[PDB]
Amino acid sequence: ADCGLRPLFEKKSLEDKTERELLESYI
Amino acid sequence: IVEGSDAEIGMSPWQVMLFRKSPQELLCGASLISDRWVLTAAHCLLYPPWDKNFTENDLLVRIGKHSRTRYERNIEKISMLEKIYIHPRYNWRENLDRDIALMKLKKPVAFSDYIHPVCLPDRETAASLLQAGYKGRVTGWGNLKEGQPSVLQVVNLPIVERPVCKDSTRIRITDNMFCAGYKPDEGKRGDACEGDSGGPFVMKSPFNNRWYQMGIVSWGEGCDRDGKYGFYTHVFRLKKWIQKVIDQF
DNA sequence: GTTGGTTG
DNA sequence: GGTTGGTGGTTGG
Ligand SMILES: *[PH](O)(O)OCCCOc1cccc2c(OCCCOP(=O)(O)OCCCOc3cccc4c(O)cccc34)cccc12
Ligand SMILES: *C[C@@](*)(O)[C@H](CCCNC(N)=[NH2+])NC(=O)[C@@H]1CCCN1C(=O)[C@H](N)Cc1ccccc1
Ligand SMILES: [K+]
Ligand code: NA
Repeated sequence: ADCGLRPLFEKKSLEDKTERELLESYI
Repeated sequence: IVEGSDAEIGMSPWQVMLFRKSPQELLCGASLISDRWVLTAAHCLLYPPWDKNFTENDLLVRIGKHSRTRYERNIEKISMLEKIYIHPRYNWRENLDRDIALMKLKKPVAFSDYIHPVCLPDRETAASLLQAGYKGRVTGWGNLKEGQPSVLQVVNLPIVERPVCKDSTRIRITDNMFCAGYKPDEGKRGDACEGDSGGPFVMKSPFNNRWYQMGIVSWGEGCDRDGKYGFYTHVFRLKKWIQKVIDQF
């Protein structure tokens, strides 16, 4: 139930350089 | 990966590398789904047409890696397979249908900054996110051209509608497979290649900010060719088999 | 059915 | 140092 949250990313409120491309595609 | 870029540290902490023992060689990508279970493409382990048969003894699973070649001290963990589980209806003869396999590890892994499980989709997660035009993310250590990168590569590609998939190849498509990649007139490109098989095609849920594995790198014709699109095992369509096998063993 | 010949 | 301790190593520079 901890799956899919990255310790160095989501778990720390930081974003990787490209994940914005993914979310943006959903428009 | 073709036309991708270096993964940042811990950007894909479920990424797994399938390592042949003798000779020491990188075979394939895989992915971590629990502390005990790893997911990969069937063809990685079994492909008679190229004389490919690997079982438990032949293989190592390396987890938490970033550097392709170098051992990573106190970052990467190494497990041995207790039991492989190819999907019974895996069609190595014609079209790599149900190109999927599970592997239970002998010792469960400790999670860390670099090793962390991905989520597998449910009905609606699949339904909403798996759609023509939505981009996903492919990672792996495979070939940079129709290769040998030093560090885990990454690329994001748009899911493509069936008609375009089917009309791109004379190989018979099924609904256990989807295709992804930029069309010829889109200026952006990129693809998985030979070596990336078993690696996940992941999507971030805008609903709960979680990563779901929608796909497994399966096949394609060359790499990064205008008019051609890489193909991925449809992970959800095979979700029941996955749960089935986990429950039992 | 770990399952709708490529396999026993 | 590093994604990690103390001349390579389960390993490059
Ligand atoms: P690629 O193309 O970068 O090739 C590698 C070349 C760089 O080599 C090294 C860079 C950094 C560190 C080391 C190294 O470190 C282990 C010991 C840590 O330091 P120390 O306290 O043991 O060293 C004492 C001081 C020695 O410093 C130098 C010695 C010789 C030359 C130079 C120099 O030109 C600039 C600065 C310092 C020194 C071990 C081996 C290689 C490298
Ligand atoms: C095993 C994996 O490393 C690799 C991934 C290829 C990714 N392709 C692209 N460009 N998206 N898969 C393969 O090499 C597969 C397994 C066997 C051969 N193969 C192919 O992709 C063939 N080129 C095409 C093919 C042959 C037989 C049946 C279906 C497809
Ligand atoms: K070192
Ligand atoms: Na293409």
